[PDB]
Amino acid sequence: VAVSGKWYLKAMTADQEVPEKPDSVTPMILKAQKGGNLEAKITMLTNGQCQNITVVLHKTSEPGKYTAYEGQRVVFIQPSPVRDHYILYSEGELHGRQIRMAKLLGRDPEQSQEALEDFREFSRAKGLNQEILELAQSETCSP
Amino acid sequence: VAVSGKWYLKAMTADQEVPEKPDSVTPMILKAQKGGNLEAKITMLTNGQCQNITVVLHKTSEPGKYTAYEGQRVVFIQPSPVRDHYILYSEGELHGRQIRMAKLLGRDPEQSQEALEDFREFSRAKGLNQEILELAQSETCSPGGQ
Amino acid sequence: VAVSGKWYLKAMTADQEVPEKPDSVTPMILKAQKGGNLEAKITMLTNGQCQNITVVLHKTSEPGKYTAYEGQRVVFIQPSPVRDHYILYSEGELHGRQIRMAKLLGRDPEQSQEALEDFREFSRAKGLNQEILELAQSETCSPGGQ
Repeated sequence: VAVSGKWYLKAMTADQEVPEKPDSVTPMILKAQKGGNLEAKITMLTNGQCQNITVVLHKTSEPGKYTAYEGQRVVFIQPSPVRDHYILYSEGELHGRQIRMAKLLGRDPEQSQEALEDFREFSRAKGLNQEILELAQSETCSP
Repeated sequence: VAVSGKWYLKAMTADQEVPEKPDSVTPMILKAQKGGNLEAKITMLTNGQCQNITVVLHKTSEPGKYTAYEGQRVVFIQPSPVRDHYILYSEGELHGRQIRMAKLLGRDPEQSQEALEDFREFSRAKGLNQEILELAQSETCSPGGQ
Repeated sequence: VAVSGKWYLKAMTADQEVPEKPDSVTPMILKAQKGGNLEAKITMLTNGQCQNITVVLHKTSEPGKYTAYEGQRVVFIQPSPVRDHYILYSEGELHGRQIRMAKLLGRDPEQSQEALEDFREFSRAKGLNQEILELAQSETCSPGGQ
């Protein structure tokens, strides 16, 4: 598993308004599990509160394709042309609503203009035309 | 050395009041060199601008004892009782002035109450009896408009 | 000519403490003149005041070597190994003092870590071991109370 380890969630976009937008994010850890599954852990600062999220990504028979939220969501993990970056694209149900999302992951926290421009091209091609939000980063989350 | 690698500068105090009042700091990198020397690199955000500092720490014959600034300053690298923390203590010339400083380093950015309480005792004992500054942390420093 | 046009002064270092350190800078314009000379125009914000500088760089017979400040300074202009960046290194008199400086120029205002790391190697090799200041960028400069 190459996608294993420490990642920075640097940018996100979607097909719908996301009012669930964080104020800061901790690094994302993807832990490789039995049977090719991935456990994603991240902490988000939303409304003064540090919310710790854990999402298990269930491996399918298609490489790079995962399910989550008990099948209500399909997540595609694709490499960026730009080094040290990966793109998540997801479809299906989140919090009752049905939303398509893209997330830009990087090994490094440093902003990459090149990775962002590529993330824009990818996203707008998939018909995600909302704003691209580049997320504030913090190694820890403080109320 | 054990001290090699990535550190968070989590707290600092001094004998004077330092004009170096950062708004955030990047991690401190101590890079091992030929002959047991250390290159200390850190970046500080001050008023929209990034101060990229590099200090070569010249190994002496005394473990934990280093010089810097052409012998004009002495730096003691001392382990904390508390796990994954170190204390830097320094005496001599910095930017022309005489100043003594203590800095608390940790492998993790999470503040440790135990490490901080010990760093307070260390500081008060050494006559670095000003306020202890806990620094804002950022993995990067970017100037305004860059 | 290669150096002509719009630059961002992104980083600066020196061999002496520069107390006259800028808080913000406008872009540097290098205009090519008759006979291979260069007119450098920049505005710097220093303690609420705008320094509108025009420096004529007088071409010599040595490629990349210029004099300026009515002969009080010699300026070496080299490309950076890193793309879309240039390095100025200068020796001589500034504000009634002897001081050696390096300046990192870029076509883009966005930080390049590669250009900065290279600028450090270049500077430390010329014995400029002070902090590398990465400058805040502004299209305009306005004095306090204007």
